[PDB]
Amino acid sequence: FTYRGVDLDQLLDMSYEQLMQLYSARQRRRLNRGLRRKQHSLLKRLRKAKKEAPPMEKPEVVKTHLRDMIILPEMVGSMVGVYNGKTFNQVEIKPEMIGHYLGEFSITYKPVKHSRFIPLK
Amino acid sequence: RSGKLPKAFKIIPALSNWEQILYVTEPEAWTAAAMYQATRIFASNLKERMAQRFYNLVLLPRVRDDVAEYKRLNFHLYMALKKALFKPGAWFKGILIPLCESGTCTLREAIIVGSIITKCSIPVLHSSAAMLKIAEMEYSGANSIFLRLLLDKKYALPYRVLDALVFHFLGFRTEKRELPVLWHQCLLTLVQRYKADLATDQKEALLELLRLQPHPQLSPEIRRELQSAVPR
Amino acid sequence: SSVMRRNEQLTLHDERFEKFYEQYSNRLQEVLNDYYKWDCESICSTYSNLYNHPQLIKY
Amino acid sequence: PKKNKHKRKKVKLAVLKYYKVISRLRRECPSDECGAGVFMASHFDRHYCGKCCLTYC
RNA sequence: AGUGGAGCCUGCGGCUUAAUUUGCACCCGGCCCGGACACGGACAGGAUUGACAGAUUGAUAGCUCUUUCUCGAUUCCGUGGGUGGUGGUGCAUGGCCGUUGUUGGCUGGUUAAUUCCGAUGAACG
Ligand SMILES: [Zn+2]
Repeated sequence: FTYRGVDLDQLLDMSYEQLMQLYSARQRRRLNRGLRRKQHSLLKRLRKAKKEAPPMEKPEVVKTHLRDMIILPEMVGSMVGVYNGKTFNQVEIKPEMIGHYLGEFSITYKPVKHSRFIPLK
Repeated sequence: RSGKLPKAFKIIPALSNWEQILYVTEPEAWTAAAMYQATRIFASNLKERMAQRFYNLVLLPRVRDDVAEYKRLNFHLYMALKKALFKPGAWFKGILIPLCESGTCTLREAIIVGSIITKCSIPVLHSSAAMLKIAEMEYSGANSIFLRLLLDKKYALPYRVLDALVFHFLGFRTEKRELPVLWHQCLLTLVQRYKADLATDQKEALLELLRLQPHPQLSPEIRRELQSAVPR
Repeated sequence: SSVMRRNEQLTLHDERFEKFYEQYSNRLQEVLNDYYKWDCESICSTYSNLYNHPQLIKY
Repeated sequence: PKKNKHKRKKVKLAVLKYYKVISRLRRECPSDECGAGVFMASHFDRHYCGKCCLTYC
């Protein structure tokens, strides 16, 4: 795997201020406006859930409503169940999921899935 | 609106200089849920006298101008005022009786806090003291609701209290003012509940009280309650 | 008070009214530190009416 | 989804745990408003005073 | 000149949907509180009030799930086809507005500025 020519290890080493130079324009604008208290809270929660995970299989489920959360490179490998309005959907955090919001991975609507008269006399 | 309250606000019961603390907190400017939580902590872990002072200073003007503005009572202030009724003596001496000698109490205020009286079983002794005190002071259109509902409490009435009540009604002997239907309702409730504790002289005294101040609708009920009463 | 009184019948209680009518820090520092398919009609289609017929007596 | 009201646990003989036979089986809170009978809740990691919110650990 | 043809957008129907509100109203989850009267139960052997900490929770919280500390009658459980009251609503009903002329009369900071905020009367028809 590589993202904009940059591998995951130095992505985790990559700083917050010039992480915006590989992200997109909406992405860069959002990171310039700064993450609020809920996003930092869920960052701490994900880091804690990754903390006491046993080192052989994936950590436990973290459930949230934060659909406007962006996937950051530190989240890669977390088990996040995001709300769609009715239920929670659990998703892997893959390395190539970096540029997309969390709310894209829990669709809030179901797809739409939708005898002639003949006279005898 | 909601959420956990800060721990710096739950220490005012343990803080001596509460007056400046509540003064710097802009006394005209809380909401109703803040009053609910504040009255909860000032009637739960607090003593009698400074809670009565809190009732005198803050709670009574708040409920008064709230019912003056919206002609009703908000949910949270109603819950706060009931949580003030959780401490009977402080709430009687800090809200009820100051509203009684306020003199400007309307029918809505009286009926709302009298319904609040009705929904809670108050102690008999201190309520009887309140009976005597509301009997001593003058009659307006608000304290009559309190008399009617507190006689509808149907407690064991002390006899000094009953002497004060009959002394008040003898005080209403020769007045020519048109008494309301609710006055006769109060008299009907008294002669319905405590007809057994009235001596014969009290019976006849209420009889000429009925004679001089009659009612085309409710006076025969008081007549038959007095005439079919079994004394002690 | 009044002038016409009980005169009879068992005064139980004594009416204590004198208290009513005549009535009218390291903790702070540490908490300061702590501060900071089927439905009901179509199902009738699967019912049969020809199995448990009683014996018919002819005339 | 109805929210049931909390019910206080009616414990049998709540008085009969702070004394022997003489002495105080539980601690006494050293504050000014609380003392001479205000016994001290001993939880498995801490102690609490139920009146003025004293906290020891 | 067009529209009706085509693409897109939008309005009524219809179809999907938890909701696709209706002639933020809608949906999915979490709080708060919800009579007295009568009768029968529990209740100082203690009714009941407040509470730290941890957790559940999308989140925290004595408003919940544990662990005992305190407050003590300030009580709380059940059944009624019995009323009902912080109810909504009409009528008679007492007070009170507006409705169908004439002549007089500076502690403070602030700005270009008698700048800004801040304290602060009379008669005649
Ligand atoms: Zn103590």
